[PDB]
Order: sequence, then C-alpha cells, then structure tokens
Amino acid sequence: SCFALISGTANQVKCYRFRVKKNHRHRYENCTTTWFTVADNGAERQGQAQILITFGSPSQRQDFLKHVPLPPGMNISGFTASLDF
Amino acid sequence: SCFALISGTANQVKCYRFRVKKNHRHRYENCTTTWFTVADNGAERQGQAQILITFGSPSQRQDFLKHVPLPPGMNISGFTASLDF
DNA sequence: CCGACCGACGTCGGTCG
DNA sequence: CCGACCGACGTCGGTCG
Ligand SMILES: [Yb+3]
Ligand SMILES: [Yb+3]
Ligand SMILES: [Yb+3]
Ligand SMILES: [Yb+3]
Repeated sequence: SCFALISGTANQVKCYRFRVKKNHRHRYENCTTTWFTVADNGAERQGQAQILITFGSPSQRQDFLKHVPLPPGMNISGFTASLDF
Repeated sequence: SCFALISGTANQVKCYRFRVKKNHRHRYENCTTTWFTVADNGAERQGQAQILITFGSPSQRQDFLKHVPLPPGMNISGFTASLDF
C-alpha cells in the first residue's frame, strides 16, 4: 500500500539501508535489497540504484520524511498502490 | 503506474527474466534485477525472490498475462500505483 | 519452456575516520 | 551522518539437455 522508492549510487543506497535499519527501524515497515531496471545487453543496467521502503500507514511515511536525513545526491519518491489481482 | 510483482526462488526468477526479455520483450515496459525484503540479522532475507515488471498500459499487462507462461511455484500479483510526491 | 549449473563479478554487511 | 573501502558470497547472464 504506502511505499517510497529511494535512489542513489549502488554503494550509497546500500550504506543508507544499513543506517536506516540501525537507527530508524520503528519509522518503516520493511525495506528491500538494492535493485536496478535492466537494459538490453548483457548485464547492462539503466538508471540509478533503488531500494523500496514500505510503511504501515501514510502517517508513518510522514514521520520518516521528517526524521530520516537524505544524503545529497539521493532522491525519494512516494507512491500508493492498489492490488489489481 | 501499472506493474506486476513476480515471485519464486532466486534462480527461478532470474532465469524467468532471461526468457521474458528474450521472447516477450514487446509485452512489457521494463523489468528489474532480483530483490528480496531484508530481515533483522546479518544478510537474512524474508520471503521469496521478486522481480518488478512495469507495463505501458493495463491492456499491455493483460496481453502479458494471456501470453507469457508462469512456471509452477511462481506467483504474480498486479498493482496500480499513484505518485504521492 | 524449464531451471540446475557454470565461472564471473558486483552487491553484500560491516568498519572507520 | 556519510560513503570509500574490506573480503565474502550469492546473484549474474548464459548454456544445455
Ligand atoms: Yb545497451
Ligand atoms: Yb533473524
Ligand atoms: Yb555456485
Ligand atoms: Yb572491490
């Protein structure tokens, strides 16, 4: 349901997960490993590294946005998703 | 906007991406590397391996569901997501 | 079409300054 | 708080039967 996508360099996003899990565990539901959108040849990737963070509620997401610092050069987008099937 | 989450074993989902990219490229927008939800200790993961597949439109997603076979023991869920910020 | 398997390599958790 | 860096290892693209 309520989630955010955080993007940066792969190393950046990995180390960010480490500290979020360590210091701000109560501010989010779950978090993912680091992923990329794949491109067309071999192991090519497109775009920046990403993690997905889910929230229990939108209030929780707001708590997160207010309290967890975002390193320079990282970006965050927030979505709400309905199950289709 | 319109997406699906496909889950299975990590090897299962990787090999599935290989064939989807190879045979059914026109049936989807983009696809991700394989990811997991992390757990609480060391490199522990929770749940099955996942890939995210995006679609250009819901009609495209329907084309995909009708034409691309899903191996036994894999699962697919479909969502629609609105940008919050 | 499927996925165990190959060797390769980049992401892994963690450290530290 | 931040992220280059460490050595480790599991996911990587690809093969094949
Ligand atoms: Yb390319
Ligand atoms: Yb655990
Ligand atoms: Yb191996
Ligand atoms: Yb290295």
